Amino acid sequence: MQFLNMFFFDIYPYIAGAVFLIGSWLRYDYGQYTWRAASSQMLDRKGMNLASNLFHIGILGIFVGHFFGMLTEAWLPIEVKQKMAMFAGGASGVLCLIGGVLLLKRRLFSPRVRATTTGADILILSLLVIQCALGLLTIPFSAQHMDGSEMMKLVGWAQSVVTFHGGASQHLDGVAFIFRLHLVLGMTLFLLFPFSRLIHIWSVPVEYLTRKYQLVRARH
Amino acid sequence: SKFLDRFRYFKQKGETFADGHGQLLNTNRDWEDGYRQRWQHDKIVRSTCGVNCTGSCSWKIYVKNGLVTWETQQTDYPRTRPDLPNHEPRGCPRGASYSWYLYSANRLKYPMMRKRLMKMWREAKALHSDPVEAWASIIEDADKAKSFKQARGRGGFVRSSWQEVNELIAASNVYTIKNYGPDRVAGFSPIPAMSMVSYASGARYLSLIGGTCLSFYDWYCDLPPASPQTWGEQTDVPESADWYNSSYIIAWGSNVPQTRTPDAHFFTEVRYKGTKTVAVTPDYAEIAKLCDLWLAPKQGTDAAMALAMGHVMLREFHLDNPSQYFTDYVRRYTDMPMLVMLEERDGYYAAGRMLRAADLVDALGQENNPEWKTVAFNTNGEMVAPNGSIGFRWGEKGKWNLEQRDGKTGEETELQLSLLGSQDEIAEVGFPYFGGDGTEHFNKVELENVLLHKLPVKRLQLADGSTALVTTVYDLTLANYGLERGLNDVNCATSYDDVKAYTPAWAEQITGVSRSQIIRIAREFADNADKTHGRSMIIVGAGLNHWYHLDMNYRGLINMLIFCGCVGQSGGGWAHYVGQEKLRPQTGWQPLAFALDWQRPARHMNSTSYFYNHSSQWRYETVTAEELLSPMADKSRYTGHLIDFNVRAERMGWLPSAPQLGTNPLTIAGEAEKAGMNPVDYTVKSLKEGSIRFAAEQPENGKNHPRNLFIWRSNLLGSSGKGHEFMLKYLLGTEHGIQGKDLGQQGGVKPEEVDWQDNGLEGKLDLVVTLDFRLSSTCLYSDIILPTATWYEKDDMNTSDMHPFIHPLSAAVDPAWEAKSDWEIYKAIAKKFSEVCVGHLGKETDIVTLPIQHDSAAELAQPLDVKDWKKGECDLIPGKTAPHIMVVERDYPATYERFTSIGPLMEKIGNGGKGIAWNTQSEMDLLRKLNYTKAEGPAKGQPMLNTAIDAAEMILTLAPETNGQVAVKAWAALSEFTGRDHTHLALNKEDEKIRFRDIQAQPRKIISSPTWSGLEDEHVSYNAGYTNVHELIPWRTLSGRQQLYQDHQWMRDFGESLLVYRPPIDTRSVKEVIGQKSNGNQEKALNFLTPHQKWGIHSTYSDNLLMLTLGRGGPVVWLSEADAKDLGIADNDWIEVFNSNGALTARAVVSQRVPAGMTMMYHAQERIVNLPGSEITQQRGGIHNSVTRITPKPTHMIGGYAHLAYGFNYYGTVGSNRDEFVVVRKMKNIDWLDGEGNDQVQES
Amino acid sequence: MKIRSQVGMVLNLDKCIGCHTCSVTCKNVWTSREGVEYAWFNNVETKPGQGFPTDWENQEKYKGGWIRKINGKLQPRMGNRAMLLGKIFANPHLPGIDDYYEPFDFDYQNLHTAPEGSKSQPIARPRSLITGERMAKIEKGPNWEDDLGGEFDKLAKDKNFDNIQKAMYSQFENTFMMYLPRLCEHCLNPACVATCPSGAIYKREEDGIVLIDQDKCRGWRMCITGCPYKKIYFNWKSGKSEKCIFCYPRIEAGQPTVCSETCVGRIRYLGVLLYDADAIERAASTENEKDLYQRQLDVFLDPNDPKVIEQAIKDGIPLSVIEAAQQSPVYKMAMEWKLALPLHPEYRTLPMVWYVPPLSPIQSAADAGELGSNGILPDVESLRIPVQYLANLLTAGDTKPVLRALKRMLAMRHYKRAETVDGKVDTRALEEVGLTEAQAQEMYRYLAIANYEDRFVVPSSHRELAREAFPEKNGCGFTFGDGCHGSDTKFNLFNSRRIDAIDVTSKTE
Ligand code: HEM
Ligand code: SF4
Ligand code: SF4
Ligand code: SF4
Ligand code: F3S
Ligand SMILES: [Mo+6]
Repeated sequence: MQFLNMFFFDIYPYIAGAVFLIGSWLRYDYGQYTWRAASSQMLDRKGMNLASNLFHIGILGIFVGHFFGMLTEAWLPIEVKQKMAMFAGGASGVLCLIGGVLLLKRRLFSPRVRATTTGADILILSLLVIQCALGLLTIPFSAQHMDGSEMMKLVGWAQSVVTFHGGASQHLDGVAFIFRLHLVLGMTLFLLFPFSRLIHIWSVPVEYLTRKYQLVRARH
Repeated sequence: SKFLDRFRYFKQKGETFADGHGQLLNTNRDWEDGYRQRWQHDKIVRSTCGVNCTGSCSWKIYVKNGLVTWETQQTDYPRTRPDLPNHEPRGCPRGASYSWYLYSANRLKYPMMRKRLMKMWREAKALHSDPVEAWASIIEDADKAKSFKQARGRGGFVRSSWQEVNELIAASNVYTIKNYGPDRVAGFSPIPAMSMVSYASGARYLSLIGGTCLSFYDWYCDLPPASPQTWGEQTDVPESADWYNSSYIIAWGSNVPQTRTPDAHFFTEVRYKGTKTVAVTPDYAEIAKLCDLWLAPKQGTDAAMALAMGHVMLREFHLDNPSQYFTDYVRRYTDMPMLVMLEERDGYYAAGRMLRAADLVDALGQENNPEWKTVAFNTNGEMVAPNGSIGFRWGEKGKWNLEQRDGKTGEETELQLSLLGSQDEIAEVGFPYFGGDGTEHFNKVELENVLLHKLPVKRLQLADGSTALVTTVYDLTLANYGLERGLNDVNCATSYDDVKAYTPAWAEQITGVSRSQIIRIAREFADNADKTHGRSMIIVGAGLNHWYHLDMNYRGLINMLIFCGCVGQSGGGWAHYVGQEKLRPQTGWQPLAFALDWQRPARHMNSTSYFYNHSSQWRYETVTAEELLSPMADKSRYTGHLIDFNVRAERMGWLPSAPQLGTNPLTIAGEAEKAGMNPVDYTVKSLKEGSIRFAAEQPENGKNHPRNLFIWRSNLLGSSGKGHEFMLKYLLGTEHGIQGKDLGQQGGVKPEEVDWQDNGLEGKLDLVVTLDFRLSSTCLYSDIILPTATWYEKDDMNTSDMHPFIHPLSAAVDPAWEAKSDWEIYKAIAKKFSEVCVGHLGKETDIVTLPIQHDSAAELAQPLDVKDWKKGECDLIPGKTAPHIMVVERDYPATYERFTSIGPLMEKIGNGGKGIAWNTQSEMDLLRKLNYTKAEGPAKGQPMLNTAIDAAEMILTLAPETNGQVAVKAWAALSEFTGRDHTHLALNKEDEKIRFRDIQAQPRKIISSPTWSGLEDEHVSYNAGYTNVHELIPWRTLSGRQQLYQDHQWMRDFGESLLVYRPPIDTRSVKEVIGQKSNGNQEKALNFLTPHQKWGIHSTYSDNLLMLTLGRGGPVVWLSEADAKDLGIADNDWIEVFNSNGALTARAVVSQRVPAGMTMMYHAQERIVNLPGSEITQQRGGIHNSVTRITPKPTHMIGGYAHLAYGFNYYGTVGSNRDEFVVVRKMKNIDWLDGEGNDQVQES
Repeated sequence: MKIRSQVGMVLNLDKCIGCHTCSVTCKNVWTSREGVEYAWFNNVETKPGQGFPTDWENQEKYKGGWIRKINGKLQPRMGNRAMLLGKIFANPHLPGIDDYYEPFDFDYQNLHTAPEGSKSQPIARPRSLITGERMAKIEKGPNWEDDLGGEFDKLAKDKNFDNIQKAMYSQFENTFMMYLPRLCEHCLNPACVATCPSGAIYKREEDGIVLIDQDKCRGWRMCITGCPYKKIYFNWKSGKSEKCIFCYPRIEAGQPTVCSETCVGRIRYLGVLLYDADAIERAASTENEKDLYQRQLDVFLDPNDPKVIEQAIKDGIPLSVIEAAQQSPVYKMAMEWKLALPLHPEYRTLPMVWYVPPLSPIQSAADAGELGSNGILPDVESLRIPVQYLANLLTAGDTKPVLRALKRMLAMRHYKRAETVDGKVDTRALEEVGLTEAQAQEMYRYLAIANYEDRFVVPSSHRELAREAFPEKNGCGFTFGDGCHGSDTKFNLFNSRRIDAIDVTSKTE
């Protein structure tokens, strides 16, 4: 168990982190034509409006909470961040899960979507739904330690992982098992990221907000 | 690194523009190579479409990755004069989608055979080492023959091999020829102009073995009998570029933009030159979109509008204000001044035959063929036999021309037109009128069945002491039209508003077209013609030519053009466009296609009579002859079933027969030898005695039906074949969807020339072999399917009526999988046949019947009336009162050697056509060098015919259209007849020799030839009849001029000596089936029209996904909104259309442009795609020809009479079909009959 | 003032025979792949009708093109930058596959493999190219309404029937139809380029062709809504959008587009147009949409003006391009004769593919009528195609330019007829519409005779300028996969070099 604990929380994090980065770079340089969102909306618009929005607005809330949550004193003691994460993040998570579930019911049972889908699209979406379900499931476990004791552990781990500080696994001494599953499945998603449709995330079109409307390319 | 490039974000931004609205970027664009490499290709090869469309468009075939990927039109056609637009790019949507077929899911890759047939074949070969005898063991067993014939069209095809199928085919051919006769083997292939050598392949094999070659021009109803009637020419029309020389055009029943797509620009562009255009279509057709005026007469009533228009023209441009141009034109170029004899009736006279030199005492000084020379009055009241009549063509030389001269003194005369002002008395002549008959669907105008008119006449002293009254065709014509000339004729018009025998008011009632419109266009058309000296044109198509009375529709249009002197003038005349019948290098191709280089004659047959007979469509006839007779004819002189008239036609040598005799024609000689008589005499003696009979008399006896049929470049069973259900039943012997009862079942009257039996003979064909590149409807019902090469995988040539260029078909890549070109397929069959026949057929003697031929001296058969020898009205004289009885030697073991070499007859006898012949030795010497020669064997020393290219080179070197050397010799030959030099028409191109490889580089314009009446010149466009009018070469008609008056007995008694309005006929095919099998939904009778579709050429391309995707995804039928709403039919609902002949299923296209009363199922969408089961037959839904049936017309069976003599595709019965009516209804149950459990049910 | 050039296209609807050859050739070459089998870069629609995709001209439903705000600034009807971004997770206006049609195929092999002993003739039923499942029935296609196929009340929903009392056209005698072949407009103010979040769409500087960079496109599928002509098609398989590429691989060497060279009716004209890129926004944002047509004409430059020529050179336009621009049929039809009009100028994109309105048979009248100013030939007032309809299609509802074009065409006809039939010179119709004898003669040369060299005057895109054609000539096409194409920086992870480049630098300078 100590062996697994070290593999999964000291080693695996760097394997998935290295594969995530080099896998993204390499697919960007040698697979531009494969770098797309892979929309399926046109093949079946039904329910996509509600489903995709729910899922995306939701998962993006979580992602913001997780980001500023674990990677960032007086006005923001861990206990206050925990509460925000539980209510704000829990709400986003419920929106995400519903959307995710709807998108999956569509991908599996909408004849046109199912017929033209790829294995990865089913796998990745499935793992996200499960990850989001696990996530919400940690809420009742964090609810047993409203002082932010668990959160302090998870955040200790995350921060020592990203600053390449060994022993990160220690920070997790005794956290509720559920959190372990969530961390592992969540990291796995990073490992599968460069080989899935998830690469669209790298392309969030922020430059658009400030770009001139007409583009003209000179001879080249 | 594309990743690192991003960081150059800032460095890649250049200048902004439009005040910050735009940004110029200097970023990478290499990705653009992606589309560039798709366009890039290996090479381009020139080829064209071997399909029947008249397009004849040269394409660029792109090969990429060693495969055919797409095509774009060639644009390098030799450019036309500077004042004319050029032809490029031509092409159409169908042609653009052909590449699809090469590797598509419907490509035929291997020879296929019906499983049941294969199993019996292999088991028979295990008991019979000889294949002929293995076949016999199968075919002679009733149960074996039936197990595979009823398997036809019911799956079970298995992959075979060329070795297997070739032996079975050869075995079957040998056996059939040996036991029944060569003419029991037949082949059907259409329009050779689209792929000359491909057609020639099967035709050559068949000709050498004595098989019958079936016609197509008449069968498809593209033949306008009116042309052979008026000009004695099958069909000759001006080229499309000539439309640009016209200043007034009427598109009458011709959907130019949809059916003549590559030439449409000439029509849309000439408009910019000031030319006015008028569209005449019942529906708002595509053609209407391009005209200045849209006239919509009720479908089938067109002749009425023509007559009315002709009326005004005569009144205003011939009578009231005589046009100097029109007057001289009809005087010198029509039979108007010719004299017609009046026949005594009871209180009135009837127009009889034309006066002949022979009727006058002096015979007018005519000793040669005086009974074949027409007569007229010169302006000094003298009688005369003018040059040009068909009498001066044969038995003499120098006077067969249109120089206005006296055929006796050789001096110039001036023919007078009307006797008015020189009459001895006014006689009353009865003119037939049918404008009051017809069904309830067309308006009628009651008058009298016989209209008496006052005609000026002159009494003459005949050469037999009798006295008779005569008058001009001209007077008879103005009377027939209803022109009041001062005799106070009660049946003549007092004004255009006078409802009478041919007025604008009269026509308005029949057609529904405002009289004022009829009058305005009539004037304008004639005014323009007068101003420009004939530059008025009428483009007509199947919209008019596919009706039962097509001749009336046509003569109506023709008369208008003649009255305005438009025929023979560039920019004017009759522009008939239908199928691609113009194979220009004719006399170069004929000897190749029918083996005239080895044996003469071949066995040609007119397909309409052939299928009417063998598919037993006659046993269901509803139309009788008596109901078509003139009211002025002795109805008792014309009793019998319509087929009876055909049989009589056959024995009188007017039409061909197939099979010919009731006995194997290879055994006749061996019997003439034991009788001490030569073959010909023994057969005539036997015919009289009745020991030998014409096969037509007993088609169901078991030995007079065809047994082996080859189908290639055709989709007969499916598409083409009228009476689809009848073919399935009597020719194939499979399930059929016929709904009605036959004569025997309705207790009708049996024919008087043909045996009758209550249970018709079924499944007559023993073996059906189809060659194709796609599994068509015909293949689906065949026994053996042979994978043929697509147009992009073989060499061949193509020509057309639309332009003067001859270009090729070329193999871009070798035929895929196991496919072979038609030429190689038939050569291999010929090769296996030559082996297999050893011991069964040797050097045989064949007795062949050949009907009397037009353009041969024999055309002068029966000059004054009709005598049937079997009725003892005359002796049996082959070549005059009966067909010629020819002797032909056949060397069956040498078939292959003959097939692959140009025979000796081209050297021994020469070459020729259309009444002329010439020496062609020089050409054969040239050919020995281009094709190399046989090193040994039966054909040692003769030029070779191994490849399709050698065959093509044969055609080019022999034809006058492609070899200036031959062109001059040909014009020289003609010059002997006319006494006028015509060589000047080709001297300036005598050095011209079109080569196959040169046309692969660039299409070449052909050479002016006597085979045609238009010229290939740099200053004047090709215009039909141009030579007749400008070179004074007479039309091959009784009078040598354009014949307005048809004086043949049958023509007169069937009321068609002069044109007259004839309402659509009643096929009585709806009232006996309507309601009989209700499904709950309403039913209604509608006129069923089948114009040619936009998503295919006939059925070709119909299965092409691109066409199916741009169309409606499969078989569909157009209905007017009103008819659809009445029947509860919504757009795209499944409907069923049916009648006595069968049923079809399809989806509806509801549209406003379709006038109530008519429905349109664009021709051919066939039987293989998206068709559910029929609720009427419980079988797979049928096709558009499941509801049609062949019904012949006697006037089309006339032979042995000048312009009305036979010729392959020149004359014969036609397969008209626009008169048909059907029952339409919304379908209820939609069962697919495929065990997929995926059926539907339509509501209400 | 920044001069740029582009090869524009003019289609003479008067000569269009509605044959679709143009659509087939494009399909065979560019869109036969799975993913775009339903896409028809070039498609021809019969009007009245709703087109393909269904009712694409309805901008209130589809949200295509530009709108001019109250402050005068331009904005995509789709919404501004943030509005558009807010719709990215699910484009609310995106057309579905059913708005085009469900691509289908047939089971031909059943005709081949049907087992012996079948109880009915075998047949080939339809199957979906999207699902592979049996299709019970084909209910739609890209050219479903061809030749007035459908009930009038259905076809008449045509957005162009707005403001027209259309009842009279449901009567058989007043029936009318015309053909509208269309492709991408390659606009001067493209909405697609403005509505793409990743900036993957651009207008090439040298020839004005607008492309979707297949490398850079991210599949945000917003551009489809942006294009008011609905000429951008989503490739459902690749996940990226594709569209008419104006056959640049051919145009680049001076060849006409495939749909231009293959046009059977000889109605397409290709010619250069010089334009002021600096005037684009100004012209596209004019207040009255009825002025957009003329405002665009004002953005076009006169190729024979030495002021324009001199500026063109200064701005980089190749000499051969300037020469082509001086013999441009497109310039003659759009600027001189005023025969060609833009397609839906009200979308404010400044379309570069224009049209000559069609003539039509005369309307149904009480009697055969009588001669008019043009003799037996028709007067513009007798034409059966309602001019208001043509105006809604080409001139934002203004009938003036449509009538001027139609009338001038008829004028040419009247004049030419006097000449070829009567043999006289009658300029009465010309003077009436302001055409000189020479202009009419030149109109006739181009429209009627239409020699190949006159319909297509395409200059080279000069791929040698600002690039290195020599090494390209030597190594292009060897697609072994060097992994260095597509980027300007030489470093690459696979430690390789370009096959079509010279990496051994000259040391002699
Ligand atoms: C490797 C990446 C991830 C890590 C390290 C991670 C870590 C965590 C932690 C430590 C918590 C509990 C917070 C506390 O201690 O109070 C949590 C909760 C949660 N996570 Fe994640 N997570 C990851 C990815 C994801 C993803 C991809 C999803 C969406 C499918 C997700 C959805 C949730 C939800 C719904 C909750 C519960 C409510 C909340 O805290 O907002 N997580 N995650
Ligand atoms: S099918 Fe006929 S008209 Fe069409 S491109 Fe081929 S040859 Fe030309
Ligand atoms: S027509 Fe072409 S350039 Fe214009 S907006 Fe649409 S896709 Fe863009
Ligand atoms: S090819 Fe030309 S004439 Fe035919 S539909 Fe296309 S644009 Fe019209
Ligand atoms: S919005 Fe842009 S990302 Fe692609 S799908 Fe359209 S070009
Ligand atoms: Mo035909």
